[PDB]
Amino acid sequence: GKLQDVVNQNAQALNTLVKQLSSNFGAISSVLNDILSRLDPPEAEVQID
Amino acid sequence: QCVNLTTRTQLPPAYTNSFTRGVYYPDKVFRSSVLHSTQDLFLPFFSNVTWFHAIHTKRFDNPVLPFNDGVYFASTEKSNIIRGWIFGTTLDSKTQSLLIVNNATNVVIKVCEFQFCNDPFLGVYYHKNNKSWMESEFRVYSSANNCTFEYVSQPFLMDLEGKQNLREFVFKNIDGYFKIYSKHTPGFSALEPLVDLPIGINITRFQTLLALHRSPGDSSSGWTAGAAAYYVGYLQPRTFLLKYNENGTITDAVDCALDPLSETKCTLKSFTV
Amino acid sequence: YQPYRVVVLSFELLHAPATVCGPKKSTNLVKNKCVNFNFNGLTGTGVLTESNKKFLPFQQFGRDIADTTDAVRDPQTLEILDITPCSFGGVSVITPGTNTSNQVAVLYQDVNCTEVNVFQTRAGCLIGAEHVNNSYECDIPIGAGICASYQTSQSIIAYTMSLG
Amino acid sequence: EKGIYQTSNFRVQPTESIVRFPNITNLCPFGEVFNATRFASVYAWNRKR
Ligand SMILES: *[C@@H]1O[C@H](CO)[C@@H](O)[C@H](O)[C@H]1NC(C)=O
Ligand SMILES: *[C@@H]1O[C@H](CO)[C@@H](O)[C@H](O)[C@H]1NC(C)=O
Ligand SMILES: *[C@@H]1O[C@H](CO)[C@@H](O)[C@H](O)[C@H]1NC(C)=O
Ligand SMILES: *[C@@H]1O[C@H](CO)[C@@H](O)[C@H](O)[C@H]1NC(C)=O
Ligand SMILES: *[C@@H]1O[C@H](CO)[C@@H](O)[C@H](O)[C@H]1NC(C)=O
Ligand SMILES: *[C@@H]1O[C@H](CO)[C@@H](O)[C@H](O)[C@H]1NC(C)=O
Ligand SMILES: *[C@@H]1O[C@H](CO)[C@@H](O)[C@H](O)[C@H]1NC(C)=O
Repeated sequence: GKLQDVVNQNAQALNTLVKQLSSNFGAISSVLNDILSRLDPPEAEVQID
Repeated sequence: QCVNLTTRTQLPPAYTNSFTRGVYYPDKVFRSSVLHSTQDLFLPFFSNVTWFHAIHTKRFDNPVLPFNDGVYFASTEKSNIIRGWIFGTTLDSKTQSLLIVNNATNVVIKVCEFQFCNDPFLGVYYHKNNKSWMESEFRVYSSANNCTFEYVSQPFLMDLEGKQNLREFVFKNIDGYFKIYSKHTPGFSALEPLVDLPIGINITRFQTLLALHRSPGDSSSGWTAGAAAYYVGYLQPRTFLLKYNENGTITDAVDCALDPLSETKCTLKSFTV
Repeated sequence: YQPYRVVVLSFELLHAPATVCGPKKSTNLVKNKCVNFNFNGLTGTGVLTESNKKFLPFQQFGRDIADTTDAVRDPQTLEILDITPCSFGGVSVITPGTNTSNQVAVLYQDVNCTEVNVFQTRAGCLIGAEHVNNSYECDIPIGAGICASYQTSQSIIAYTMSLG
Repeated sequence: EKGIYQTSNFRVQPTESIVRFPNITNLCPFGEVFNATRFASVYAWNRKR
């Protein structure tokens, strides 16, 4: 179990980082490509940041 | 024209436990040997669904049950008594309403204004000269001015005979889409989607249609109920934890808010604790 | 006074879902190349390969544990196509000291570099570094028991590590 | 100095953009609004949806 925890804690922290890419973070869309295709570039910079 | 049915005997409907039944596929995503937690309008496990018995006592029931957020439907039918359902808000030719009729030829779908009668029913007449059943009574509505959506499937034939199979259905009304989740089995059962029906109407109440057997009186009393039994369930917004196999089919499900044992299963993303 | 056949048409946008868009057609199918795949409801960049998956007839999308699209059906033909991401990796320059020589070896990490002497390793592949059968002591690590050095009119060689 | 140093990042550009869509069958009967055997008059004009 000592060696099982090192593999488990490294893999679960990696899957958390992938799961953060699907978060909106207060924006309209979590995916980046739908922000550009639906919002105008002069005011898209607020939604990107 | 519309006709009322007399000689009805009142009886309280029974309630039957649902032993981990009524789950479906929530999306189109194929998943191989993973455990996915979904949040959708699902039937709760061990819920008290409503059992309606249609046996000849002369019991024949088809009331206007409400459609809150999604209705689970089941039928242990061996003689094709259950045909279709009414869907609409008020059913008085003032609101835009849906109709599903699976009669003897096609699965015909109309979605337009119908003056629904007090007792919507599908009556079939029996000819004793050649021992055959032919549908002759269609008293669902009165008239329709204009109709938006109309669907007619491929023609077929039915036996239409009362014999001396579990048809399972789940209906949902999300973002103007009508979705039917169904499978045919002779427990656990995952329902595959069959028909996507993008109409865009609002439905508040529903009412099923039964094919009563007619042969000993006038049009309001000369009939028999036959053998029929269908269950009605109600979906609730609760989360699950599905178990996809190596070939994509759901083989098990866990209700998160049922017992504290499964609260540990949902927070650990595993079926064994 | 000659009669004409006049047909008028009108378009609207109600709260009902749409019916006709173009239907805007499509293009041909390209496999085994890094392309920008487009479909009914997904966009992305990846390479399409033939798969042997067991998709359900009602299932079109395919996701892994990390919710990344792995296999989607092409909508016309009943066929399964895998999506692996287009190959990427860091660029590492393996060099000796500048007072010794200016020759360099480029290590393209985590890529089969037939797409970009060439010697394929488990850490990628080496460009400009030759492979020798004999084993020497490691001075410049690369990975997976492979180390580069500057020995023998002189060139960068790659070998297996001598443990002692 | 002697050693291995990471300088840049390698990625492959996409060669071409491929767009897919399902088949164009199950079409509405649009061939009857232009190739009908007879057109009605202006006082009894056909109302087709
Ligand atoms: C059936 O009964 C209802 C009960 O109010 C009545 O309104 C209706 O006129 C009756 N007759 C029909 C539907 O032919
Ligand atoms: C079944 O219903 C459709 C439409 O309501 C109708 O055209 C057809 O004639 C019906 N079948 C029979 C046997 O009456
Ligand atoms: C593969 O899919 C079939 C459905 O056709 C299913 O019966 C079978 O159990 C699946 N294989 C495994 C190992 O579950
Ligand atoms: C798509 O439709 C055309 C008819 O225009 C047909 O010839 C073709 O076989 C169809 N493609 C598939 C994959 O069924
Ligand atoms: C790289 O591609 C070649 C195809 O020429 C193949 O034979 C080889 O196995 C590939 N290497 C790896 C590590 O997949
Ligand atoms: C290394 O040995 C292999 C045989 O094992 C041979 O094919 C190859 O040419 C040798 N390489 C050099 C650089 O001598
Ligand atoms: C009408 O029919 C003719 C011959 O059948 C055909 O060539 C033409 O494309 C059709 N449509 C129109 C809009 O003329």
